[PDB]
Amino acid sequence: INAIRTPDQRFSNLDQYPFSPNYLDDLPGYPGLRAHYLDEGNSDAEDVFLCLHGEPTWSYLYRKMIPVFAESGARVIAPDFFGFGKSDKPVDEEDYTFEFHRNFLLALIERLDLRNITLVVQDWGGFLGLTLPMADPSRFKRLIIMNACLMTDPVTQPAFSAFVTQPADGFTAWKYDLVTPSDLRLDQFMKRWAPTLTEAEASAYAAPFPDTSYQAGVRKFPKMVAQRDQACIDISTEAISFWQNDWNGQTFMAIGMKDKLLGPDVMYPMKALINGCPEPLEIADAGHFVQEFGEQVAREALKHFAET
Repeated sequence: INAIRTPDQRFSNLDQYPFSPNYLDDLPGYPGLRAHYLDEGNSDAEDVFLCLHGEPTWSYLYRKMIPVFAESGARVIAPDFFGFGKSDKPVDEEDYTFEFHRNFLLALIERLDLRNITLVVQDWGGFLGLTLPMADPSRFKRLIIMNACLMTDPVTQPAFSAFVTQPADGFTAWKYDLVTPSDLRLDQFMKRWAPTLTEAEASAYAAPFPDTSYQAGVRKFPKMVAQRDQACIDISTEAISFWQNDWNGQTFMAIGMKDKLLGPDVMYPMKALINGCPEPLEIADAGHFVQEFGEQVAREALKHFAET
């Protein structure tokens, strides 16, 4: 597995990321690759919030949510996918697959022996994260879901495929923005798709990527939304049955109402598939990256769980 590592100095000037690095080595199926994860709050806590990022972000996306979860007395784990953040980065797009990313998550959960998990998901964090509990249901207790769905086939859930082609300024534009430029500047991309970001914050999304050779993982993600392999279809379809029939944990859903990708059109169908999912918190002004209203969401989720 040909991979490269982002030099440490890229992360020297980060804004509002005071969180210390932790690393995992020799995960099964990932020889030679080192993964970065945050591990915050009481290490001996009973509850763990497992926060999974998506495209084209990293654990930085959860910077506003982590302190809220930590202050409630829980442990918080926020891994960077291989190809992202401070994790090692395979150089060939062909190495990135649904299974590559999924099995990594499973290996990390097992290695850290995470239990009493509150799964917190958005975007690819959800497409992958939502398929984890069925593999080891006894480890998972709660779900916080922000703009996410399952990557099933278009016949099974047309809502989880339609967004790919309409509106033009939605996933079509998103994918175009990510896969076409020779010089992909994620600070500019993130300022576009998360317009509340300051330049300091936006710069943190470019930090992992000195140049295009570090971005194979970034390029591959949208191609996997557009073209879903058989493993992805199968696993995502199995997950539907889990959420509908097997899940009996507590759920909190938050929707970025202005999201052109995975807004109400996608999230209401998703709500219906999750047994016991309450009415969603509708954030009227939020877009795809619901986490930029992250403090609010984390605080409201905690209240909801404490209240029921």
